[PDB]
Amino acid sequence: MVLQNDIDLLNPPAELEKLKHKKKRLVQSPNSFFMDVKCQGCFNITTVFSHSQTVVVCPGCQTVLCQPTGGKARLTEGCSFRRKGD
Amino acid sequence: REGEHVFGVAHIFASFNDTFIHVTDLSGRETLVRITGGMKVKADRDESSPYAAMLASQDVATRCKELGITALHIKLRATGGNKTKTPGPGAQSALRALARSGMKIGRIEDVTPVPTDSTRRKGGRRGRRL
Amino acid sequence: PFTKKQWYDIKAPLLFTSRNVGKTLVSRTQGTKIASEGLKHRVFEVSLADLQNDEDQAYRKIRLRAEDVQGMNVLTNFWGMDFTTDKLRSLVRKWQTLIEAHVDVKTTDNYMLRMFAIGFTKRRPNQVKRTCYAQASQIRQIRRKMVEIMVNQAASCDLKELVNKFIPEVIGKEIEKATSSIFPLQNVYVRKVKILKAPKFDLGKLMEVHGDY
Amino acid sequence: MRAKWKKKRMRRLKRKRRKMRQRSK
Amino acid sequence: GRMHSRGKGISSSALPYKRTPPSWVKTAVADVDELITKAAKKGQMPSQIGVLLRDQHGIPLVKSVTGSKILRILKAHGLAPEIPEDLYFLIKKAVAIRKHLERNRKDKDSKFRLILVESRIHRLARYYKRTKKLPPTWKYESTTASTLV
Amino acid sequence: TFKRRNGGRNKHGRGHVKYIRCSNCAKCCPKDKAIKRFLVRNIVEQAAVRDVQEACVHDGYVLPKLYAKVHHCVSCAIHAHIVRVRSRENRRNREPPQ
RNA sequence: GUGAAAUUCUUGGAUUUAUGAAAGACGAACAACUGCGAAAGCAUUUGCCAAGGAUGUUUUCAUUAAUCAAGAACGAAAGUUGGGGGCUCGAAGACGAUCAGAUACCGUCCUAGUCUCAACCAUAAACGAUGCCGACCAGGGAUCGGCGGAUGUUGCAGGACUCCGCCGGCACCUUAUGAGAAAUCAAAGUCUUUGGGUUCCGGGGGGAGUAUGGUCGCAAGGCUGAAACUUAAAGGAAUUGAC
Ligand SMILES: [K+]
Ligand SMILES: [Mg+2]
Ligand SMILES: [Mg+2]
Ligand SMILES: [Mg+2]
Ligand SMILES: [Mg+2]
Ligand SMILES: [Mg+2]
Ligand SMILES: [Mg+2]
Ligand SMILES: [Mg+2]
Ligand SMILES: [Mg+2]
Ligand SMILES: [Mg+2]
Ligand SMILES: [Mg+2]
Repeated sequence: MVLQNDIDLLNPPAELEKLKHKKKRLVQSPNSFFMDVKCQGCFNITTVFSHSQTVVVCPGCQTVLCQPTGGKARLTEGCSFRRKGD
Repeated sequence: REGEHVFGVAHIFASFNDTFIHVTDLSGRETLVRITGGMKVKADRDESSPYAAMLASQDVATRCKELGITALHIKLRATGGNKTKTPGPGAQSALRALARSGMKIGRIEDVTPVPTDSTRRKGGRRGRRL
Repeated sequence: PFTKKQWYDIKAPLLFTSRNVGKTLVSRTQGTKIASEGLKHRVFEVSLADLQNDEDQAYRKIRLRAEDVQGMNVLTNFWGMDFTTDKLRSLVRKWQTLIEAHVDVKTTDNYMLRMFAIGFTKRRPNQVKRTCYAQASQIRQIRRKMVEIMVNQAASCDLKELVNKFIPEVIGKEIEKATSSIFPLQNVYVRKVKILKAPKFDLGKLMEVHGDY
Repeated sequence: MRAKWKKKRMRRLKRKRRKMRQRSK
Repeated sequence: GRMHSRGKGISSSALPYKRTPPSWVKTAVADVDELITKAAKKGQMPSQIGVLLRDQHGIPLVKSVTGSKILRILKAHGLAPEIPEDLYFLIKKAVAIRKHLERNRKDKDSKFRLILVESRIHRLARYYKRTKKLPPTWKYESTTASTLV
Repeated sequence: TFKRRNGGRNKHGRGHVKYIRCSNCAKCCPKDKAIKRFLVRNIVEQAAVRDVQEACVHDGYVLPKLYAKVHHCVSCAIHAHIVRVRSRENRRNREPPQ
């Protein structure tokens, strides 16, 4: 790792930017995503933010899904998580 | 009776100037023999010397046999409080002679009065300059 | 030390194993110096190693109180339980967190007493961190747990059971294992107990915890 | 000479001058 | 760094490069507009309306789905608050500080923070006056400020 | 001429630190600047332990320790040989002895 | 109590031992090249009250900013005006001791003060002797706060521990290819190859932070602040000797 003389700033390695700060990447990108949380029962289509801040509910039993924390929302053990993307 | 030990309490108080050997009841409200290092010397500088404590310990050993005091609980202490806390020079000899003068020793503890946070120590902010 | 005075013998409470505790003096009868009133020394420091004949508990200290002088004996009772300076000075180590708690719980016998607990954080078996500290927001929860466990095991029947759970480490172990969800908390037990107030002599309840002498 | 004590001497001189000037207004 | 501190923190958000809303967003502009208007009716505010849209209703960014900012939408609908949100919250914080400091005359640390918050309030008010977002006769009166909030 | 990078004390990121009093002269010294030592010793030494062993009532009595944290001002510490004057290159050596 | 003594206390019981009550001050150990705060500064528990940094964010506004004459908040200790409190320590004062002398260093008793409430003062080696904002330029490990991931143990998802990474902070170690009079500095570097923005401020040593005027203060004092005259050196860093 002599210095950037060996790497190319234009085409940097695709995994080293998976670890840098989002602002400090070559092009700024969010670190979050949106996920459609599926409860144990029906009504499995609700969409929630990864770094959510509001305690979302469900139409059935209000089925508390996530708790807001300092980072990613604390999903419950009973709620299944899969992610939706662009 | 014999063998089974009757216990007194020796409140050794060894400062840098004197050395008190004070034998009391378990309560501490009584007193068997109280002799300082200054009684056994003719100069008020040698009171804290180990040999003065040696003599005083010999005398306490002689006194504490006639009343049946066959063992001692030693509570060694120093000036304590806001002043110096290490025991004085005569703290050890006074103990050692107790061992040598046919006297039994029970538990040994240190009861130097330590403050959680004391008043102002004397000498001033610059300290005792020599 | 005089040709006067009387050699009395103390009697530790029945709760311990050995009742004989040294000997004591008093003025015989001279004038207004009554022997019965003069023997209300009411304080005796013992190690609890002698009262149990086991040497590993020498760090403890028991403060007994002379309640009634009868039959050439003194018939003491519990008045406090403290620590020697050796153990306390040995425990406090650098690169460690010291947690101290205290409560003013009350028993059924109206024996107002104050209890103190002391605890220290424990390093894990695989620990490279050289400090093993805790955050104040955690030591506060530890202190709350200490206080609630103290008031839980207390606020119950007479002090007999309270000292029955003092010579062993029942409060200390319970606090130790009720806080492992926060920190390991090694070396937890009651530092000292201070009797804030005694109800009265009550004239007889003392004989319920003493043998036939 | 320590400058602290020189400052003290200057302060004494200043107060004495002030007193002398207040004497005659 | 911070205007009234020595901090140098850089934590913030990072908007995605893709300006178009994501494909899975199947909400029309009318629904988003009605939701925003209803929220503004319920006494909400643009910052705390955007988060409600982001979390409950799965709208990553209002400017993407509807093509315009929340404040512009409210102003076009005429539901916009008479005072900008940031100035409103600064005034609320200053009012709370003054209410607390009334009974604690020796708390000479909240007096300093009060001076700081009043300076921020005045700077923001001057800016909003320069851009005609406030009446030119507007003035921050400490005694009657609490009546505003 | 700045003899030391830290100024002879251990203060960074704070402005005030309460003092202590030297155990020999009772001179006020900042807590971080004072030379602090922790000495742990037997109450009775090797010449005494032998004579106190048999004098003890029971053999199970372990001999008690004593622990003391002492603080010294620079003058008392130097005069008592707690810390000596070191060479210019050895001054930076913060490694404790052994 | 002292290097040694005396001033002082004491058979009316000094010093010492045990129990208990009261008073005021102080928060040991834990305590760290650790934390917070604009600085001064801040260290027992618990409750309340408002505030704050950093982190997280696919929330919001849209240049709202940086530094700042004038003008303002806060500002250790000592000091001033009154009320309370008044343990310890202790300027002034007294006495003992040492000394050629001792209005000092050493002992003892002590006044203002040390603590607090309502007001004044506005200074410190108030120091990192290093103004604030911004960019870039070597490496390393440790640590504090937050977050992301992995991991396999806990008398118990989470907490404690281990490993990796990101942001923010206090520092530390090695080395110039840098700078510098050098000590030394990873900023005190990117400077005759001289220009990112902005505030304050120095012009040989004394006289002198003095005189006087102005102004704030009850005062002690603070801010602003010369001139005549005198002088060839004063000073910084390092080197070899001498002590
Ligand atoms: K030091
Ligand atoms: Mg933790
Ligand atoms: Mg020098
Ligand atoms: Mg800081
Ligand atoms: Mg300072
Ligand atoms: Mg403490
Ligand atoms: Mg800390
Ligand atoms: Mg100004
Ligand atoms: Mg100045
Ligand atoms: Mg960390
Ligand atoms: Mg000049």
